[PDB]
Amino acid sequence: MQGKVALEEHFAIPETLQDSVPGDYWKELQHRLLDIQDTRLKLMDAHGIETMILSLNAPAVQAIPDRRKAIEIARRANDVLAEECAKRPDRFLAFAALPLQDPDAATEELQRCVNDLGFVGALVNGFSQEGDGQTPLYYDLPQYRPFWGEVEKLDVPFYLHPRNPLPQDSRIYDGHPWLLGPTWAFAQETAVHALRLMASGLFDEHPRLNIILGHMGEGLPYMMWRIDHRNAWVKLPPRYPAKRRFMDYFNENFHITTSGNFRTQTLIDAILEIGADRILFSTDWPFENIDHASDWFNATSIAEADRVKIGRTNARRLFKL
Amino acid sequence: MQGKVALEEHFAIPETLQDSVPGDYWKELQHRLLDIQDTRLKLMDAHGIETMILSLNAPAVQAIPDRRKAIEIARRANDVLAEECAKRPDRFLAFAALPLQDPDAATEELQRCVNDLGFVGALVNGFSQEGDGQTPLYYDLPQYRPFWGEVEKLDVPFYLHPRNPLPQDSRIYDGHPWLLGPTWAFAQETAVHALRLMASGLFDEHPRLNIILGHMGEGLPYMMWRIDHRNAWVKLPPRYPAKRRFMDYFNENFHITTSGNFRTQTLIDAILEIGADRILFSTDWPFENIDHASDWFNATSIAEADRVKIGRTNARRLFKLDG
Amino acid sequence: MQGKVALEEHFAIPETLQDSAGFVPGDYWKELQHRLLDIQDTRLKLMDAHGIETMILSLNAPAVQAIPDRRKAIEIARRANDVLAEECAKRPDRFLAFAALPLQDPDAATEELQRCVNDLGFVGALVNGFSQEGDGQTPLYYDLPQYRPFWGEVEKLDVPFYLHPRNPLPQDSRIYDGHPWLLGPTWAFAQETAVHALRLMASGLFDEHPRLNIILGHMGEGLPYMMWRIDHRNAWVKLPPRYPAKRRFMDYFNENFHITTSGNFRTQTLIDAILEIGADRILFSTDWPFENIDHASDWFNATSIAEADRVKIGRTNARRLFKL
Amino acid sequence: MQGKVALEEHFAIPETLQDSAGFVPGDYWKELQHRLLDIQDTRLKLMDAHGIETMILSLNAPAVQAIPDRRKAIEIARRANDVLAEECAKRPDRFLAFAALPLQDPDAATEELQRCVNDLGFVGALVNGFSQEGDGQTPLYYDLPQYRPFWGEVEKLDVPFYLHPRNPLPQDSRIYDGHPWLLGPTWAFAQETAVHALRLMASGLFDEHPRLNIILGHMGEGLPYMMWRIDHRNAWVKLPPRYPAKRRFMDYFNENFHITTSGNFRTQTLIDAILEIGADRILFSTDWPFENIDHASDWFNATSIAEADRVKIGRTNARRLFKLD
Ligand SMILES: [Zn+2]
Ligand SMILES: [Zn+2]
Ligand SMILES: [Zn+2]
Ligand SMILES: [Zn+2]
Repeated sequence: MQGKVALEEHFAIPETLQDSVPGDYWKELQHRLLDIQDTRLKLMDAHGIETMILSLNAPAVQAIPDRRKAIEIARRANDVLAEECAKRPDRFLAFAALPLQDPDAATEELQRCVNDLGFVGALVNGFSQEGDGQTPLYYDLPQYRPFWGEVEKLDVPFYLHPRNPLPQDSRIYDGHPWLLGPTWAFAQETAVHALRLMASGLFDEHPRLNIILGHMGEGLPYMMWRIDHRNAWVKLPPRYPAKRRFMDYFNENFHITTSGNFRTQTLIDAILEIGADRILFSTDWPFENIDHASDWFNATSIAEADRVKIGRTNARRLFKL
Repeated sequence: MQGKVALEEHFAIPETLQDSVPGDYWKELQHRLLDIQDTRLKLMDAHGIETMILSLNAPAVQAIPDRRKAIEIARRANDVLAEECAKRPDRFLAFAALPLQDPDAATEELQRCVNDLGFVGALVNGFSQEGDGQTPLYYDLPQYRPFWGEVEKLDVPFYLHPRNPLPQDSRIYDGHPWLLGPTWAFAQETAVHALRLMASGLFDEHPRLNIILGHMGEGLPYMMWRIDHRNAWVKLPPRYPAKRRFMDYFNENFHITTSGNFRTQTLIDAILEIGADRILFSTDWPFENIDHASDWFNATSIAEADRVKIGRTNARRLFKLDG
Repeated sequence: MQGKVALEEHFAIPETLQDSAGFVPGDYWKELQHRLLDIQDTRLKLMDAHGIETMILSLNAPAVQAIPDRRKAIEIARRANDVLAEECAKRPDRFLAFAALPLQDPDAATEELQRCVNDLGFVGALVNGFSQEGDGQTPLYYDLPQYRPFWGEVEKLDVPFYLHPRNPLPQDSRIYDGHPWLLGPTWAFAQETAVHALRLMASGLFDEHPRLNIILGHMGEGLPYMMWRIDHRNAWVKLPPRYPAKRRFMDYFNENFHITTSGNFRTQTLIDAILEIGADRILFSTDWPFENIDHASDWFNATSIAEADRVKIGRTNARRLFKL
Repeated sequence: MQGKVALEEHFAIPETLQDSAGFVPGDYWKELQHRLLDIQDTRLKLMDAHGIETMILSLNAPAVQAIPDRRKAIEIARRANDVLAEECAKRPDRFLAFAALPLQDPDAATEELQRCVNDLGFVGALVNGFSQEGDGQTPLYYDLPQYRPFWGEVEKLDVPFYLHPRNPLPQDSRIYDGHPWLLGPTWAFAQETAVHALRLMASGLFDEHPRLNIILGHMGEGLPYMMWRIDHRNAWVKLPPRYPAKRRFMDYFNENFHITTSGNFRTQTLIDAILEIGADRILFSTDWPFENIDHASDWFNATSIAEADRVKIGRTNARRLFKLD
């Protein structure tokens, strides 16, 4: 399939490189993160990707406790991204990096990126760190409501990307560093953060919000029924502030991508849960090979009509292209 | 379907009853947990369940920090269960409650339950608490290897059941108590505990072990591919002690049940990931209605041959009930 | 789900009533007749109780397609269409109509479709497979040359064509000899309709008229499950197909066809279809009165698909297709 | 996956070679002829390269079923079976055999099956649909009364019967008139075989002989997808079916049939079949030489199913069915 749109495609600036074992693989990953116009573009041309929506790596800004520095790095990453997109505006679009440890500053930067730089959304690596940085700040909190109101006003999607939990909140993984990151920790952290947004009633207040999750929903589709229906015999209204069910907000305010989850069985389950209209192709490059993502997607067992929607038209519609 | 086997069916004793909002629902749940020979049996007769493998509620013994007390309560709960099953041996089987905060005591009690009481396995509610009870004790730790060796020798399954993480290990849920328990926390806690067992190399050392997970695998099937294959271009071997991949241990040493997860889409995904031969019917009664579980299972969209296997024969084979 | 659209819902006129006599055993015949003749009463009450807002009505089978005499066929089609228009006018907010066509006379059929669409406001046509004409001993399929003008008009009017089943003629039914239970909905209906559909595709009809929309009931008459094989059998042979059409069967099926859930309330079948043709081309339907409306609706309300797709398959796909 | 078992793998003898002519034009015909006549060389090299340990061989089609003269049919069947036995003996560790049967003569077919199984060690029979006999203008289906003794012997010998496709006679193919491209594997093969299978079911054959094992290729010739409708159409009518069988079509399909992946390398189709008949009754097969072995193997190695089921469908279901353990 040609003309695909991919939207969990990362790059980095020297300031955030460290954020992402020594040897040839680490050297290659660094090269990939810094490259946009050469290797990346050639792979897009060879693997049917017309549009790549770029985003800064992780944890990047979300791991910068000093709001002053976080704002600085965010603006810097966004300016660099704007310059890179300008080189091939027919192929590259961008997601804004935001200094959410400072709600007002984040709202202002999103406005600048969207209104002045033409960015089409925001990508944030989970909770923010601020001050001593020992407290994970989730976006369902009160201080972020004004921000969400602006996101809805600008009407651009918010990509809730993973990050690892803080050490004090990672004891279950002690002795197992191999369970951190994309193996598992990333999914748990992101899935719960998403559930917090839903449970808080954020989508009752701002029903037009569009949230995007990668890695096929971080496991949510498979357990969505249970999330709402567990202990069904108990006919008492849910205790959370949100007015409806989790499945309602997931079905109406979320979209998921195939980033780093090239599994047909997983895609089929998602198609039967959230629907093909809300699944988007993505690769997670440079952490995943573009050819791996594309070759899998070209052959996965779905209707050709859905391969076109998931690979291209769903995204073009979502980002008003 | 008649003649089903259900194996995540709970009961409680006064001592552990408290482990399980005020009103009529709370009163009903308590009654259900204390009943075995009446209400429960009538529902089994009405909903095609021939065999029910019983287990104590949660967290129960795993939440008793004092080793002596934990050993006492486990003992009491197992003796009570043994007596209840003896009243109707053709309908009730039992899972042992174990005081794992004391590895040796736990091994001794499992042998006692299996060899002397005829129990067919063990059910443990996640990590154990001991001493000050502020440290979650996972079973992949070195001190539990002798125990696992005995489990394999006795050749009985180990049901790794959920429990909530300790407060200091649940900040991500702060302000959202509705995310604890069956809504989500139970799955994360159990899924990771299972992955720790796999990564530790436990199944290389004891390959004949049979581990059971409820709630359709606590989310594992859907993300299993990613667990091993993420960043596939990096051809460097994983650094965990285990010699093979997570999918290998999941496919070879685990079985999942339908407890509290009556969703056809989820069952189809599991069938295409772990296979119908490793999926077992279960309800999670009394936390779930038996009729809800049975009615869903009778109509779910699978082959009739698989409905027979998942509903009865997989369990009969696993617990050697045909000989 | 409320607000559903159903489009394989039948009725009969006195002149075609007996055609359904063999569909059900005795004792049930009286009830089936009542169902076929009723449009405004029981039918509407079932629609209100089972979340159906719009019902696109069609004459029963084989009806017009089994009338060998051209003059008579044209007469019955016009009468059936006039009656249907009268019935729809009584409850225009709930009933729409498919035209009955005397295709044993191409020109007349073309004229009648135009009348139904332009003057009566019908939204498409429903035809029970091949036509019989003259001695009526030869099945007339619509891929034949004489029907090209007709298809051009269908495309011009831009209304869908529902290719409904009918049993093959006795001389073309020997494989079922001694097994009358295999005729009809059990199996014969599907084979007859599936192949007729393939004949249309292979003939190149959709190369000539790419905007045509064909609808098949009973979840595609078995086509989705075997579609890959239909094109890819003997794939090692790198030679072009031998039929007139320029492309593959899957292309025409994916681009010119839609299938309904009529009389095939099976979740596994629906999942396969979703993974082959896609939810955007699957439509809810019941096959009332040959199938119970409650059976169709209750199954559809609980089938294992995404809620977004339940809305599309149950309502929006049809509203989009019929420009409602 | 290595160690697979494939069971819809054909060959031909000079006497039946022309039956496969019409299929491919030129050059491809030369290649197909080579493939059909070869058993020990190219075929074996492909098995070694594509993880196939066991290949259960069968004569091509329609072959014996299209020989109306009883004596000639018996002769050709015996000749094909003797050649097959000789070929299998060259490499018994890799090749097994299905018997060709002269069913236009029930007693003769019964005797030949006994000879093949008891004396030649064949593991089953493969028949290309209905038989032609005498004037050959009437399709002879195996649900007919005269074949009951034969079926009783099949059950006694306890070997599977592979009901393979064939095209219907011209007078029974008018629906395909003008569309020769719809005959054969494109569609006609499936319709012919699916209905023949339903006739066996409806006749009550499996009530009388419940231990029979029937095998269908091409993923069941379309049956799984429409199985619910076959039994449940017009469900509101609460009256029993009119056929002689005591139970439902789905019951006989579930209990007496097995389907193979021959010439139907489609994951969606396999998933539907897994959710209808179950992975325990699906078997890997290729339909070589009409289909490429690498096409079948490559698809099966990557299809979206549980690894445990890949092992069963690719090898253990067959080994259990043919008692190879
Ligand atoms: Zn990423
Ligand atoms: Zn439980
Ligand atoms: Zn109909
Ligand atoms: Zn074949």
